Amino acid sequence: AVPSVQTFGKKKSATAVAHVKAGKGLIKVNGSPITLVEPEILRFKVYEPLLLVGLDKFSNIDIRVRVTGGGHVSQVYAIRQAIAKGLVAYHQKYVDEQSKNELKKAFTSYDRTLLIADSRRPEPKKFGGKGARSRFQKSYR
Amino acid sequence: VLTDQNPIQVVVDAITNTGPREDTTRVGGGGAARRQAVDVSPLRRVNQAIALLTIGAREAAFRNIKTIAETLAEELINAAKGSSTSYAIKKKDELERVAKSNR
Amino acid sequence: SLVVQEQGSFQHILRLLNTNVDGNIKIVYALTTIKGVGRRYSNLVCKKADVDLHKRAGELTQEELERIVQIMQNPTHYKIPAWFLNRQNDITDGKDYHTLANNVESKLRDDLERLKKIRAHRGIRHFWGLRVRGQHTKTTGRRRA
Amino acid sequence: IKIRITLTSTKVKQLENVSSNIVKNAEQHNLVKKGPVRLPTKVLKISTRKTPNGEGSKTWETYEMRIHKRYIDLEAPVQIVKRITQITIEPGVDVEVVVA
Amino acid sequence: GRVRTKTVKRASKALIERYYPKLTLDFQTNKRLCDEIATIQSKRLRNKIAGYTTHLMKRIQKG
Amino acid sequence: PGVSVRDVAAQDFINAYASFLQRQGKLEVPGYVDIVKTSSGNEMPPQDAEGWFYKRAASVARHIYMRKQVGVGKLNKLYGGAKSRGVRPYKHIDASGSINRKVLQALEKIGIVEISPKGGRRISENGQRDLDRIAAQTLEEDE
Amino acid sequence: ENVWFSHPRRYGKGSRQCRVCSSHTGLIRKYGLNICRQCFREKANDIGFNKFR
Amino acid sequence: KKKWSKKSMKDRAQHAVILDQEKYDRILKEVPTYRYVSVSVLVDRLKIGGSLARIALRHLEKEGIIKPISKHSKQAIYTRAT
RNA sequence: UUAAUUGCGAUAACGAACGAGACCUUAACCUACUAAAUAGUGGUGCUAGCAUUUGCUGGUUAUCCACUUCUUAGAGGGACUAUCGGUUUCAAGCCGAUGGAAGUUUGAGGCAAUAACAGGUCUGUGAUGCCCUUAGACGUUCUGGGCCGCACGCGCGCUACACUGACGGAGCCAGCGAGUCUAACCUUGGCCGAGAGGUCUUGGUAAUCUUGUGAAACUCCGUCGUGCUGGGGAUAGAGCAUUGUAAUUAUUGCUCUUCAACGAGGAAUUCCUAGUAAGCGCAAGUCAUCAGCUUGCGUUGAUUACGUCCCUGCCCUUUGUACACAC
Repeated sequence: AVPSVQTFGKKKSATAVAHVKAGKGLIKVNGSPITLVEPEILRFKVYEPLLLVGLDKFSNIDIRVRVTGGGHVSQVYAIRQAIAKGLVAYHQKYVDEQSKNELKKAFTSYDRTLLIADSRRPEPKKFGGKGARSRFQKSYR
Repeated sequence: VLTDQNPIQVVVDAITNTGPREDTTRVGGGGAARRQAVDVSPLRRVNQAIALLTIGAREAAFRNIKTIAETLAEELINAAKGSSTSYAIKKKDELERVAKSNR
Repeated sequence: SLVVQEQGSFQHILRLLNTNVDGNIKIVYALTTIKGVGRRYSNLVCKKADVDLHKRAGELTQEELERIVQIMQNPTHYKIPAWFLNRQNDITDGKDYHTLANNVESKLRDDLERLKKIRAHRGIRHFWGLRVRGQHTKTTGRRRA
Repeated sequence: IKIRITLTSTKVKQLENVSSNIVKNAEQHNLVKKGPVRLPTKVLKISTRKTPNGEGSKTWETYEMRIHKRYIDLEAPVQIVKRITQITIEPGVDVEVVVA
Repeated sequence: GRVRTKTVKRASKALIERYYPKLTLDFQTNKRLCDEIATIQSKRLRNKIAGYTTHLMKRIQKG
Repeated sequence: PGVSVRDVAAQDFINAYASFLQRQGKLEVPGYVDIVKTSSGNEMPPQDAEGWFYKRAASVARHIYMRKQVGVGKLNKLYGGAKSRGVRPYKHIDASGSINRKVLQALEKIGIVEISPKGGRRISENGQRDLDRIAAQTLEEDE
Repeated sequence: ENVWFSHPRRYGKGSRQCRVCSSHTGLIRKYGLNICRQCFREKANDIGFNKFR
Repeated sequence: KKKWSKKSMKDRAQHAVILDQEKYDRILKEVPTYRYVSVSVLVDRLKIGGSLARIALRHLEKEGIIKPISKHSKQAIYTRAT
């Protein structure tokens, strides 16, 4: 039994399922490496956890991220939250719970939102206006 | 690539130099509303500095061949070093002058 | 850079196909300056003439000018699919004719006077100077003077 | 044989008690069965102006009708298949029989 | 928006007057006993009742 | 260890495939290229005359390799874009069905891509081999 | 009179009509109930549509 | 209606699309000591056409004195490598 | 004191009723009670690229094992300001920090006070009352014209003053939404075109079919490049067509052109507290045929808001009134 943990990162509609297991030490999204999606900005954004924690924690760990939903920023945010939670689950289930705790402490110290999923769910739109709170126009004569 | 010193340092120096420290508020006065010279706001100082740099950069970058990147960079360096020529700093000092005049 | 003699070949305003053209722009867009033919036809003609587009409008050969002349004279003789043209199945004969800067205005005036003479609703509207394509004229088309 | 009972009702309480009694009688009869597959609830919306004429503020209302569809796939002898289909019949819930 | 409605306040007071020893200062046990010690038509209403009940126990515990 | 178009960048690999197909020149081009605008929403035709058809073919073939079964309507919807409809607001408009169908036919003729059951078209064995060979040429040239 | 109804009314407002009051204006084709909006407002509660938001 | 203007002459730039030796040597002796170089830099500090500035940038970079920091479209940055 | 006649409280009031709350949906955190060839993993029924190194990408049911910890479900769990400080006739409350979903009733809606408009609706009725017509009638056979004539003024809006842009090429992301039975709905094609259309049904009585609705400013290489330009199809003339027994006074779509406004847009005037403003796009409504509209959803996202009545309005109390169809 190859030990795999299933986590998922969420956004407005972007769902990213992360499968983290014992392998050769790789990261792949949709079967393509996380390092070679070439956005030149979101590449560094998804590098953020890996850069901050180093390659010591991905010696023989394969993490596969399947994404669906949301725009590009929502997808990369779901990717980063899913991979963070997957590494946390790996370091809790198999590696030391102390290692998981210290990893989460480092993640929080860099940014508190790394651990917590965003929950600013879209506000429904009401009649008499183009948006959720905006009204149309008040012309008197 | 220019001004080989610390880029965030020149950025913050420009922010502080363009941040207005005396402003004017609408005082009712009675019939003829006047201006009142009010000191004191650090958050508004940095807020107005950011707003001033942004709108000066976009005013420079409107209807011309130079791109917003180099317009903004020139405005930041000019405001940081001090030249009395950048649009943000001129507006800030003119607002300062009217505030002191009606002080 | 490439050195061309400072002869009369460089003029501030020049003549081309009975119009006036200023250089310093692309050859294709100089053709677009011609009345009746625009960017689509200009780029089609240049591409089918196989003259490089990244090249400038400074040097142009006499054989190339005659090539463009012959293309505009007989576009169908140059295997053009005949739906790029601006006059399909004309009323005079039914062939395909490509207008010149003067020909397009003369043709437009001819069909305008034809509608007026035939006294259609379209002709009456064109006479009165109103909108004929069924637009809403209750709040639009005021400054018609 | 692979018979199938599918029910496409609107009242959730009657829907749920139909499903519950079906699965409980099947379990007490000790057969082989598949769990009740529960399709997404389909909500029919109608958005209309409150006013009959055109006067007033432009206010709207949405009438929603919720439809719940579930189904179960079974394999059994014909007699007990008909027995299970015809017992526990309730008004308001519509059920039908399909194959495969 | 933290002010309790008269129904919540009076229900908490009634619970305290006749079951002071039966319930303690912990919200979780307070609710897990309140659900069976009083009949309420809402889980959120039970939560509000038990929270105010805990607040009054904290009030009595000092004065 | 492991070369795949997913593992390679898209733009450089497709440019390499275009250059390779341009060098070979055995795709049996339809012949009315250089007159079409690749779609129906574009206001200006493409720039290179003898080009861009290698690019379109590479793009469609690679898209088929990513996907499983895809028809001409899917190609047109995929390549469509927002059209400047004058004063009326921009709306999505599909690509050119004729050009998508003809590039599918050209891929069929060259054997890069073949018909599939249940309706649709699938990247062929030799087409996949050539695609991965071009990608591997890219990994050998850049690294 | 063979010409009394010679002209067809297969479409438009001649075809669609209210099934309770013969009103041609305000019909709700959606879900094939064919009731004008003003009458649907009245009958929705028993028809099945219920108001939640 | 009203023209909302005075109908006076504008800047009327003479952006050079063709040049000579007298300007080629000037730009060649001027491209050094330029800390930041781009299309805007070339146009504003040289009074030359945009196309000529782009061609000169490409040629100078193909030879190689300045190196790029960003290849992003609409903004190219080149700094001379000492 | 926040939104509250919300409460704590003093008290000729006590006890109540209705409104507010309470309530019912909506989106959020569930590694549970129970899940299907519709979202997958390893051997396999068949096969390829990096090779005989342990994997990915592919492509399929009955040949099976472990799960809905991502779509959706039904007795259902938590969140109540939990805890720790500061402040008070040492009473309700306010202001700051933790796994966790946020500590402005979590955000948003639905019906909503014995009071009244002489507000709209007798053009939604086989709902009439009072009058109109009572066998050339307003009931009705067919042809047409018309919110498409304007001299003109006023409003929700859409496209724009462009180099943060227009275009050309490579990526290319949501579901609540819709769908032929007495004769067609949205579309999966062997053939042709940037266009509509034919031969059979893969779609049906529908989470499996259209549809991952592969739908847009979003990521890269260039052209236009400040000169009224490539932003205008305003406007007008040439050809193909789904619909209609008639699209002619472009219904609508696609090939071609002129250049008339546009240098922070005057008096004035409208919306915006967390994913709302705004930008861009998608579905239903009306439909024999086309959205620039409305109702819902999706992508990026907001400095000055925990403040004040200065303007426009309110609520309570006190007060003055020659007002009471009530300034």
